[PDB]
Amino acid sequence: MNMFSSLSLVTLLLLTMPIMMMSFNTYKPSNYPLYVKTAISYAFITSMIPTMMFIH
Amino acid sequence: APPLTLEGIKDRVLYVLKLYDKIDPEKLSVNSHFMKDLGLDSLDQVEIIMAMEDEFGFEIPDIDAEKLMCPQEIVDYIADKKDVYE
Amino acid sequence: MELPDYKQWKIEGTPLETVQEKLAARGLRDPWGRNEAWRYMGGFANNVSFVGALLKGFKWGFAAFVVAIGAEYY
Amino acid sequence: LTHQQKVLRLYKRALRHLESWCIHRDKYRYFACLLRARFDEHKNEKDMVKATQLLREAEEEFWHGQHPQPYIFPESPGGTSYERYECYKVPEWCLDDWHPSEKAMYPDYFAKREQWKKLRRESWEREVKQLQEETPVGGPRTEALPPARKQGDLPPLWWHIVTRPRE
Amino acid sequence: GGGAHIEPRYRQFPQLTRSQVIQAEFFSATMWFWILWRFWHDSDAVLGHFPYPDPSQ
Amino acid sequence: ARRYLGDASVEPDPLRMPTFPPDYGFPERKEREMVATQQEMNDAQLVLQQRDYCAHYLIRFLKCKRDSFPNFLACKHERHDWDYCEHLDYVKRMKEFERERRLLQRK
Amino acid sequence: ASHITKDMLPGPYPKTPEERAAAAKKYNMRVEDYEPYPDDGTGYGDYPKLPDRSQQERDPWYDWDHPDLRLNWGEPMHWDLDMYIRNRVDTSPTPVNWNLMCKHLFGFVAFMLFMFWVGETYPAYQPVGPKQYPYNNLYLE
Amino acid sequence: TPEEKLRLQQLRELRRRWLKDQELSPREPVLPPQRVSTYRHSIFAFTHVLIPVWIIHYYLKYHVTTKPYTIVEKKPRIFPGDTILETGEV
Amino acid sequence: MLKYIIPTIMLMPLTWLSKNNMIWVNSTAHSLLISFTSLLLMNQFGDNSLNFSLLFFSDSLSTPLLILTMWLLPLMLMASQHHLSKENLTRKKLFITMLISLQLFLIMTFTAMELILFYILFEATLVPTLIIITRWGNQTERLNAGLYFLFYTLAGSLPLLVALIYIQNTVGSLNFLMLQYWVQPVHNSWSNVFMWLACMMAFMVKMPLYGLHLWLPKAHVEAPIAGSMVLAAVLLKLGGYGMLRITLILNPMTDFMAYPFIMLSLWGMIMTSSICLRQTDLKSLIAYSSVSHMALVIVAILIQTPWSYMGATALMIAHGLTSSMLFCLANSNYERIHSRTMILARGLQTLLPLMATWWLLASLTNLALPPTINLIGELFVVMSTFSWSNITIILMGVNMVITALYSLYMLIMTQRGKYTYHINNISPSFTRENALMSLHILPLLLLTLNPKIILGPL
Amino acid sequence: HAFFKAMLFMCSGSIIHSLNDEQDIRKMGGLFKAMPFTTTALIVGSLALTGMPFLTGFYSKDLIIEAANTSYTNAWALLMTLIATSFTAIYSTRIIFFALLGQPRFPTLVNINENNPLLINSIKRLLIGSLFAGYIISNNIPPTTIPQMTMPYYLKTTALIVTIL
Amino acid sequence: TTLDPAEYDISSETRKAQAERLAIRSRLKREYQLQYYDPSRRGVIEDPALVRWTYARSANIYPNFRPNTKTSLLGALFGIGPLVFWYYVFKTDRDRKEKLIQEGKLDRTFNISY
Repeated sequence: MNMFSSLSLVTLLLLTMPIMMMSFNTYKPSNYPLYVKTAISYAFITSMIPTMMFIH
Repeated sequence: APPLTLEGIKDRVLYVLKLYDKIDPEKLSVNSHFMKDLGLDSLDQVEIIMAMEDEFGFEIPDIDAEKLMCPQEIVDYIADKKDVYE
Repeated sequence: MELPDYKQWKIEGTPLETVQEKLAARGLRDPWGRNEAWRYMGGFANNVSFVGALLKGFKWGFAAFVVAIGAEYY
Repeated sequence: LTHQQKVLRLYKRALRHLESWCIHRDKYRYFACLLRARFDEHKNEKDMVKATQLLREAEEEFWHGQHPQPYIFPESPGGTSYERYECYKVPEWCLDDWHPSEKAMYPDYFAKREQWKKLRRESWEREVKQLQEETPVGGPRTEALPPARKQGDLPPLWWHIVTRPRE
Repeated sequence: GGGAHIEPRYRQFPQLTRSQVIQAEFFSATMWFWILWRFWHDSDAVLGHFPYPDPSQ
Repeated sequence: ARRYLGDASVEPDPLRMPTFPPDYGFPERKEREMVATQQEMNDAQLVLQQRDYCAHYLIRFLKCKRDSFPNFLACKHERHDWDYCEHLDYVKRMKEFERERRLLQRK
Repeated sequence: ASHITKDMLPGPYPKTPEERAAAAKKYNMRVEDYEPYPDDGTGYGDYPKLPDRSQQERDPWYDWDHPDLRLNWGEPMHWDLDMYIRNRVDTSPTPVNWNLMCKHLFGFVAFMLFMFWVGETYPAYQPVGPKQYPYNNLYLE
Repeated sequence: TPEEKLRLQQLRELRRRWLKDQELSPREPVLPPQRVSTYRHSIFAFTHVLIPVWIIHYYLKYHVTTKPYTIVEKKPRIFPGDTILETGEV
Repeated sequence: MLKYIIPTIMLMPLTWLSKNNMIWVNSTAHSLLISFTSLLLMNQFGDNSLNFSLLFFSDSLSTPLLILTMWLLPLMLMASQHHLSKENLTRKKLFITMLISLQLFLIMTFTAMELILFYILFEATLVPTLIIITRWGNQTERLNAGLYFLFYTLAGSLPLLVALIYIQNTVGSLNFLMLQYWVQPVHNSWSNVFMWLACMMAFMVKMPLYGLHLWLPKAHVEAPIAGSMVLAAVLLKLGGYGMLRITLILNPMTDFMAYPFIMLSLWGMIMTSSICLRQTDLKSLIAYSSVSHMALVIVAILIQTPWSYMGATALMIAHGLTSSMLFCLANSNYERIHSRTMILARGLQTLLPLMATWWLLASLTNLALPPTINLIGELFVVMSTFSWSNITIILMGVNMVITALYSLYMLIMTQRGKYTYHINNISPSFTRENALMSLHILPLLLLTLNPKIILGPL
Repeated sequence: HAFFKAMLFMCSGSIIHSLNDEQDIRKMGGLFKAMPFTTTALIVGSLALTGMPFLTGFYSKDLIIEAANTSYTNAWALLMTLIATSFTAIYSTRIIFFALLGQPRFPTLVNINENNPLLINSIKRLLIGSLFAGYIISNNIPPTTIPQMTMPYYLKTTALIVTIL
Repeated sequence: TTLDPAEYDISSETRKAQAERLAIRSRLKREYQLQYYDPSRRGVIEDPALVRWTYARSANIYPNFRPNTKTSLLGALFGIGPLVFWYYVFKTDRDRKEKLIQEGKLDRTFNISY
């Protein structure tokens, strides 16, 4: 029950990370849309977990 | 992404000579000068590129009329407009 | 490379080009008709149909619709 | 704008605004000589008001029914994606200040840069010498002699001779 | 350019890659199987109606 | 709302009712009313426009939505029976203009 | 720094042929429809003799304009007439001054007379008269 | 037109002549220069999400007992299936 | 101030005392070191009040406003060096010393402990500004503009002396603002109109109404080397704040005649920003932005009762940092094209990519994008004058409309191309050109985290 | 609705690049000029935009026009909402009859290409998510209101025939 | 609707000797292109059509100006004009608003702000 919003703020905090790493903290071999496409790709599945917690 | 060469522009201009039924495949290749068999004043100056008005047809401004008499002079500056051969 | 070699189209079908036959009482006549009939002929009379196009032929229209029903059913 | 080419600039658009109206391809093409038949009425006659009534009544039935949002040939004065290639836009000769270790790349392009400038830096003893002579006082459009009688260099050199390519 | 795996044409109808049509025909079958619960079983209005309630006296 | 008497507590949001507020109620056949338990209707977190008739059948209906958690239908026939609770309620209400057109005529 | 013909003077009848052009070639020989007579509305300090205003207007037409540039991008030599409102001008449309747009909203202005009524589904208009009785007629029994 | 017969044939000897110079890749003239130098899915994925959830939980459990209002959770919304009747289906 | 004035006077026998071209690096080095000491003893607590030392300081307790006054001498020397370095060192030593001599009197101003110490320091300026206007400008209309800068400021400020000396021998003595506990009220009379009016009108001449703004696009249009006193003249305009010190007390009950100052400065607000969209001089474009949303404070001071002093203080240093940088954006990009005509500078945004962000994050503070120091300022003024009368949301709302179309018109004139000319304009915005363009937004968005430092008493 | 046009812009975005630019409803041709996949995706969402026989937003569209059935409205509102539903049908076949029906007419060098799996991964996820959207969402949701569930003779089902005409 | 805009008219032969107005602009363009092309310029051209556009708009309106008309005395219908009207509104509020605030009440119990 304490993890209801504890996993939801993961969604609102993770998207800031491809702006923080855009300020040149040893960036990836470049391909930079792949870094963001995979950044959303794990943010979706975290957000769906408290949606199931609500419908119960 | 698709490039282009200069051997295609020599054929399409030459083909629509043959596509017109007014002109036989017996006129010259690059320079028949369009007066060899002109007529009328109208419809032999703008209609001669009205087939390429549909095909190439990038709005072909008012200067393009009297330069187009020399049928090689058509082929000259199409390469200048659409960023073409080297 | 040089695929539109001339004497290729040479109007034989393309019922759009029977409109040039319609002006025989008017007369123009010859130049020119092979421009709009560039790709009117060929295998381009496929030309997808009526509600069967949005049905896609009603191809799998009832395919597993009756194949699933049904068993047990006691 | 001469009376010879006064109909012609109207003749190009008379069929051009027509093809935006059709739905088939032959619908335009069956109407081709049919639209030409009214244009072929007055063939050869005078240049006065005897024949200006071809044009003085061409305001009606051309401007009346003129192109309800026609086709625009997208690379044109109007129309979408016409002047769109502008994030690049080819800023030619922006290569003045580098503070090199940035002039390391392209060693051959910078080699070829100093070669072409001799035509640019030295043509004023020849091109500007005849330019006071060939232009008498204040005459019309300022193209030079089209070979400049020995070697056209250019006069339009080099901003029209090495201008921006599109991509 | 680099790879000409789909060639340009002169209106000769360049075809498909002979695998795109399989995925194309697969997603007309999944929707006309999905007309199952449209008819079997779902009616126009499963509510019941009134038989004209005039005799209220 | 069938009674127009006073309210003891000053609690708004018309739970201060006679017992339960209908849409109109009752009115003739039956002239009565009634519903579920108001101490349970407030114990159940349920909004207004849900304290009408067929609520007690619905309070047992939607309980099986969680009592059968990973389900697709708790009871689809009871949904047709709660609608049959609703349609019999509503056609009971539809006999207004069957009467009001005629009962306003002369006699 | 140019001081001779820096700008206008208190005109616009100070021998107008001397103005355009000493410099400021608005007119060729003071008959060009842009001779510096156009002080329209004297007594206003705005636009003196002024190689300037009420000249033909409404657009740089923002098209081909192909001597080289001739309109707004490419900067011809002396053609500034009045500006800062010609950043994105237009031209005449296919109709003119048939304001059907106020007539388009006039359809609901007639349907504001349909705002006076209600939209009850049951029953219809019911041509009975005073037998509709939308709320109540008699008592409980 | 007789005038531009001499013109525009030398323009291709100037424009395309420069455009002959313009296409320029001899011996790959990007140096760059100096210097040097699927399955995992192991260190790329674990660094992204798993570390902040350790962080953001720590400012949450140590926070409900400090601030006099935590998360403000609602009630359970329970039907009469605990200690009451049903009672019909009459 | 114990000794902030005492180190900053010691800056002055350091410049001439130095060597050759070291005179730029020696002055800017030590001038940054005061910014620790300026912060150091100040920002203390805090509940009624901090009388500081003596008859020389009330520490600028509830209105800080003074840390911003001390950035600028190490902000203008890095800005002024663009076109100054052709004159003699004997005059280059002068232009640094009078600039410090302008900061000396501003430091004892804003604190000032009194009302008669204020005036003699309120007028102790305008001599070192006028030297920067007349000498060191460009071509003419310096000299009349040197006289329009006087004779508005000085014609108004002399009836202060008639009224401030009148108070000093009427009710005790004005020498302290904390001997202002005994205050008799000021009723409706025919002499008490003029006591209110003469004491007020000398502040209107600096922070302008719609009338008598006629000197403001004169000194800012024709202006020194690279905005060098123009950065100072924007602080000096908001350094006429002392209406906050006076009118809170000292005739507190005259709102009866506020109305010709309200309507003149509330309708003028909606017009004097509208009258700028057809400007052709770029430095005169900004010069009317400084008229408009400075004059919003004049309807925020005369309307009393805070939730306005929350915002009227935050607006004094809202465009203290914004309108400074906009002048610095225009003091740059004039070194390369030698005209201030806004038509001519086109073909840009390709040639200088790194300063595109410096245009936008300037002009995104007038749109003001609520988590900044700007829409925490306006939205307290909006929610204040709503409670005066409801109808004032209309004019102030259309104020928000036109300045949106106004700020972008300065941005979007650089997003064009093909440049047509300009074998010059090569310099790719060097290390100095971005450094003095920074330190503006770097404190501007920083203080939005905890802006409790920027608040009145309140 | 959010699954409709982000599909459909991206569906037609493969077409504009395919002719490299026209974005005109003129000069297009028919459907299958080596365009198997996206024309199949066009006839789903443009059939959803007809008014939902059994498709995605049938549980959003039909339940609202039959929530305006019994109402105290303007009585010119239902004479403006339900008439607009009929106009939504000719939206569908218009892009069919110009881009997906006719004879191939456009200037030559047919440079079409469709086989980039970045696009094929894009559409195949959303089209599957399109169909089974409302049948999961509306099937698993708390009801908050009392439905209508009454629709008598000659007044009930013509909203489909509004779309059929 | 703003405007007609007169895109076709007549000629031939109303004043046929009107030509060589292009000779003005060809003279300017021959002056400009010879000015614009040079190997060492490094800077803009003056082009005083801009100089006469600013200086005849910024200054040279008040040395021009005489108040001989009443269309420059029209400004009392525009300057002091609406400023009269805004005073008329704002003293009807804050007086009608004032009497209701004192005589009788209008606001509720939870009005601490204000």
